[PDB]
Amino acid sequence: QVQLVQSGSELKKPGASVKVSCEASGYTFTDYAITWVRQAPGQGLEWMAWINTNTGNPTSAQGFTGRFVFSLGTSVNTTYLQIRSLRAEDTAVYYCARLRRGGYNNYYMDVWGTGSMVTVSSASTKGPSVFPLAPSSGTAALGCLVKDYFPEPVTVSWNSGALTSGVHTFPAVLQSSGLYSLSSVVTVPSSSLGTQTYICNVNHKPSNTKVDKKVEPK
Amino acid sequence: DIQMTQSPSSVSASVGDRVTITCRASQGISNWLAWYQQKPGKAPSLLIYGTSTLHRGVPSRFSGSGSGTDFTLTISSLHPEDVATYYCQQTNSFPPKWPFGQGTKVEIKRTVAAPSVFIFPPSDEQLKSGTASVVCLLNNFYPREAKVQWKVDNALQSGNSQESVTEQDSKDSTYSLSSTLTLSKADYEKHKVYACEVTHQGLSSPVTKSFNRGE
Amino acid sequence: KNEQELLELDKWAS
Repeated sequence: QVQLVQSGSELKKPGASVKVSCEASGYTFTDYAITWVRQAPGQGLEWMAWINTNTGNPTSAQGFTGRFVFSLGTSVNTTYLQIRSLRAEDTAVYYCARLRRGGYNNYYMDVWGTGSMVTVSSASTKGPSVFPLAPSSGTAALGCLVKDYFPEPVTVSWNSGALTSGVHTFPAVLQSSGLYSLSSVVTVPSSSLGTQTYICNVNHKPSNTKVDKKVEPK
Repeated sequence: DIQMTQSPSSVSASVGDRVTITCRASQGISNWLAWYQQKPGKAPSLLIYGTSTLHRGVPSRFSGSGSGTDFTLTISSLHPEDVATYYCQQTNSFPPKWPFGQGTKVEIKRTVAAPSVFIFPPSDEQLKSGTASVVCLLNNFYPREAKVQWKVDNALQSGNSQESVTEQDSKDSTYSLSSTLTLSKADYEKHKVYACEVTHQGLSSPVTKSFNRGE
Repeated sequence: KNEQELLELDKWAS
């Protein structure tokens, strides 16, 4: 049960501030330090800072001081990260991880949180429209088109997670409209298309949008 | 300032191959180095710390060696589940300089597999909103390189389609691709035949999937 | 159990 849980995806205007959380579960939060790592879309990892879960003094790389505030709250089992003056370069996934000390300059992260995606834009959140990719063509293909949403991310599951084999959920694509669009597809027995129902469950937390679209032959 | 030079930036090797990834430090930080694995759409995980010690649960194919400024990561046999991007990192305490390697993208070389091609007409719900999306699906093929050409009433299309590719499957080492032709309802209803032509090394001759409106 | 304190000590290694 040893995991780190982080806050969700956020949309913030340039010049605004975002505060993401990281809660320790399955272990003593104050036994180990917590470090933060950043990853811009399509880019590598970039270390940010580590914070003493007992005292609270952070230790950050040069580029992550002042504008970035690492803090510990009344809660024993949370540390927090705040970006102020959010700029276009801050758009990235921010990872929480537990910091280990194998020795002097032998520091390594053994447990990683799932990450919090932060998008910086003056635009408002927009939920996707879900359309069926109906099977028409010894197997058949079908899917869901998740179109015109902002910001990332979108999660897609089939039959409430019961259908995983043969599932391909493609990476999101940025359209000329500035909105994202992606398609989720699954291959199923061609003889089951009239007897077994297939529903895709699209979820977009930033806009608080949940959709269940049934995919059946026209 | 300090920085980790990681090479190769990417590597393609067959199943069971020996894969070697190196990370050079522009200056001496310490004799200790950590390796991380990030699978597609997933958070990084610890492979090796202390330049040689495997984190629990990591298979023994993963090896770590080095000292001073030169370190290497060795994969004895390239398993299909090893598809990932790997990062090195050293951690200096007094100055807070923990540079990451720029990353190495590990993909697999398998036998050629031709794509299964499916074409999906737009839904009536979408057309009711004024837009038409026609999707051409290439399923479970290798290698990634492939040409998808949209033809509407036999007229080659350009500038109105977009492609999306999954990362290499961790079981079959074959990819998937979706090409979406986006048109206005008025332009969609102006033509009858919609097709995508798929050219791929696994196909002896180009494959075309088409449909006429209505059904 | 007392691993964090060593991290702050490593900084004074000059």
